[PDB]
Amino acid sequence: PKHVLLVSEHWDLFFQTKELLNPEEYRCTIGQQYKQELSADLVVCEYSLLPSFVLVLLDFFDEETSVDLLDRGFWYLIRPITPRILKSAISLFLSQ
Amino acid sequence: PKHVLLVSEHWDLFFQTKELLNPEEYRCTIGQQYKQELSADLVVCEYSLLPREIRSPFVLVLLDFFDEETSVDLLDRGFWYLIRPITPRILKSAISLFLS
Ligand code: NA
Ligand code: NA
Repeated sequence: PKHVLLVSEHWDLFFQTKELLNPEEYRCTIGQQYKQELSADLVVCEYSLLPSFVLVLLDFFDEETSVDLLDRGFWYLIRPITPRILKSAISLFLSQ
Repeated sequence: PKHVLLVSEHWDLFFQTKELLNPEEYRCTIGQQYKQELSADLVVCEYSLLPREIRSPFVLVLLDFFDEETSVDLLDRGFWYLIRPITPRILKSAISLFLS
């Protein structure tokens, strides 16, 4: 099982997403801070909490923010997001 | 070099993006309709020009608006997307992200 670390202040979205992922293919850890101490195949992380592969969650679009994330090698999703969207992005990313 | 196919009815964004790409690393083609015909490393396609029946088996789809079902549908078909607003800098960095 691929290891997925999900970092955010709030956890509803992430709990629901975890319930949606196949438990034989993905194992989730949830945090309120990006602990670079934890090994993970993919980190999903709120932008405000950003210090492996990382998918960044943004509240709003901003060109310079977006350009910098992509140059650093991070894909991003801009709100609004749903558990189904986040589950599908995690699957797509890990399978690719 | 990598091959990027660009499918759109409004070519200005794409024109400006090619100008920013290093021509020794990337060769571009731009069209108004989606051709499975061409082999490319990455396809950037406007959603309105994306055939409904296709999926993969890189494709980046460009959306005007957010719609949840549409976003879930694209990701399940194996396509990443970008919602507007979009700029040439954003497009260039995305292309490089995928192909690096
Ligand atoms: Na499921
Ligand atoms: Na699960």
